[PDB]
Amino acid sequence: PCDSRGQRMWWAFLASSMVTFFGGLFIILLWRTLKYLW
Amino acid sequence: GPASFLVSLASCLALGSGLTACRARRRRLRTAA
Repeated sequence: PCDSRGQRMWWAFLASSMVTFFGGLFIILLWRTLKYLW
Repeated sequence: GPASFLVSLASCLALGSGLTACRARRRRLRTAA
């Protein structure tokens, strides 16, 4: 069939990309702080 | 997202380590030959 879009769930892709980027940043910063604080 | 990125990173690291190990023993164990 056609007309398969009743509503929008655009947040899923945006949430995935943002969580990937921010988790990478947070884990890198945590590694840096742990190295700083031994 | 993060799981696939970690899987790709682990695969790349494993491939690099394996290739380096293979080349290392190919080169040293046959230095005289």
